[PDB]
Amino acid sequence: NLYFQSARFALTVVRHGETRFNKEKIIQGQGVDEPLSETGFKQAAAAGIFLNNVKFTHAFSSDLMRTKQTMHGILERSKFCKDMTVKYDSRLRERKYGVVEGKALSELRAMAKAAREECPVFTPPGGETLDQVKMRGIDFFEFLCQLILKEADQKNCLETSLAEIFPLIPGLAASVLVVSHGAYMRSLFDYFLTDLKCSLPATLSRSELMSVTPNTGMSLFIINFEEGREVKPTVQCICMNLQDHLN
Repeated sequence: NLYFQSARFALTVVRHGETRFNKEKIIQGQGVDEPLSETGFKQAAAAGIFLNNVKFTHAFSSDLMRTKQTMHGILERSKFCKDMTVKYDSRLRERKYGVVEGKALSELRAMAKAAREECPVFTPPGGETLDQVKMRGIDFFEFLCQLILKEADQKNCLETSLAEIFPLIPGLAASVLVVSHGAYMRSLFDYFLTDLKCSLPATLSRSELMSVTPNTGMSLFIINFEEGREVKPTVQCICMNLQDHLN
């Protein structure tokens, strides 16, 4: 195992913009790869303007259209990151809903009720469990942490640009932008809170974190590693589900 010096990096996580199915409350996991609606494109543009002076260092997106288009909407309006290479990662994809993909939410709830279970725990045929989704979050996050530590090893500005628009000892090694999906995000955020014991702002309830993700809702975390080998990070949640770009 590799020895690293102390390190800190920022992680901004943004849900994709609205699609036709989001508007109509139709389940959308890994079914139809539906693009943004015109409202979704507007939200992505607004988010891009909100973030235009942020100096991101890395960009990752789910390999679904709705997230790819949102990432595009954001980067095309960036002062510094227009030309940034986006990495597309299937680990960031939405929870699978199997045979209820493309059905009304009410059909999933009825199926749950019939199974003597409750949503979101209930998993339909062909769908993923909450723990399976979280495991994809853990996998991606560990991947990201190793990536950043190794890059820092192989080699104010980032923090100041974040502090401009977000409620904020080693200078930030990186500022990562991730565009993903509501259920996946909720499970990742649950990993950060329940498992990594992340700190929460005074304005953020535990209930917010576990249910609730608006289209283009933004969350910022600072990830902190002490020096050493195989170090468990600590996490500070700066904001969650920010929608200041939408009013």
